[PDB]
Amino acid sequence: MTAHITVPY
Amino acid sequence: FVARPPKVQVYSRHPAENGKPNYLNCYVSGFHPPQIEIDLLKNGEKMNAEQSDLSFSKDWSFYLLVHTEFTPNAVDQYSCRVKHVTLDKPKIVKWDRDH
Amino acid sequence: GPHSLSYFYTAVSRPDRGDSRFIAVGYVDDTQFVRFDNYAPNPRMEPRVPWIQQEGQEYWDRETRNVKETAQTYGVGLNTLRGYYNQSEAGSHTLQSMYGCYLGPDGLLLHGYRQDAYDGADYIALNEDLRSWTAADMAAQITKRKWEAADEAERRRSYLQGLCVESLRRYLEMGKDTLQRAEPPKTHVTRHPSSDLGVTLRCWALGFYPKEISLTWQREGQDQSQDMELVETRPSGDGTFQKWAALVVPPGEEQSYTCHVQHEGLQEPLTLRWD
Repeated sequence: MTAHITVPY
Repeated sequence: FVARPPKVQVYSRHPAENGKPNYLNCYVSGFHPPQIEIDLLKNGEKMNAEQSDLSFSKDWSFYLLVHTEFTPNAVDQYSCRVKHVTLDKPKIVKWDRDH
Repeated sequence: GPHSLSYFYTAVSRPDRGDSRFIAVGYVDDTQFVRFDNYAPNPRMEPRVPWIQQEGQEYWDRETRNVKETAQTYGVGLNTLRGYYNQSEAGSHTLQSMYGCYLGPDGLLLHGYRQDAYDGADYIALNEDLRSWTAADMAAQITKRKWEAADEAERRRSYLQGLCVESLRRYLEMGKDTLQRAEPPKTHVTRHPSSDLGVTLRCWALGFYPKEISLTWQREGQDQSQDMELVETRPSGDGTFQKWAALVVPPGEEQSYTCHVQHEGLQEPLTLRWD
């Protein structure tokens, strides 16, 4: 399962 | 930024024998940026092809596999034609069932 | 040996020529099993092997939406990078990410990884401790300060130790058929009369899984990678892989050369001669 994106660049 | 020309490999899924169905593959690899155009050609004329999903190697360069069902014979000539920002004209690589 | 779950993201800004493109692909070892692409006619998370379809609707719902959120965040990050490097809003740019986890023998994390590249060059990477970051330049250092403040390394570590290896464990049973069996190469040697001062010997390896393989040529015991052509391993199109290694030998000395093949699907190092 893909990872949740938790931060912006 | 970077720009890389594709390495092109033209080959069959299985060893070619005349009269038996098979898959013609053009594998483009080691290129960057991702935009690229690939055509499979029979006797210089374009065919209808599928392609894998865009992925990349450990060095960040992209690779794709275009392929189509085909039945080889002695005289029909096949090739892959590739267009990329690094290519001033589209590059053609001809199929050699021995490579 | 070790099994891996991995995801590869590519985001491509098409500046005032649309919206940002996003494609994600998922692999379990060297077998692709899912894909998403937001330039596709109808973006959805789709199966790419038979086994992964024995999953429920909840899976495709969750995964579709999650990658759809990720795509928007990457459209954001492309313009953020645009600003860091002070680049124009007209030229296209690329943001790549790869992350994943390898399973130990105990069924837990052997090592996890997460790395990004901007325009094909290293940007930022999570170190092997899953606690510190290596930034390639001073823009990646801005990103690193952000991720230090958000304790992002702990989020990635939680994913890599929990959901990644759990997902990999389940996938390794849904696809037991083909994931946990190795396919050895089908090997043969090909001869090409090039001239009367050289013939070409080509050693083939076909239909093998997984991807890693070793192909070398020897003459009477000593290696000849110094004069040997070695194509990059390539997909067969059916989930297996091909490779060959060729060299130029004097006419009549064919038997004097041996091709050596090493692959985890073989019980011992293979040796080959042209017959």
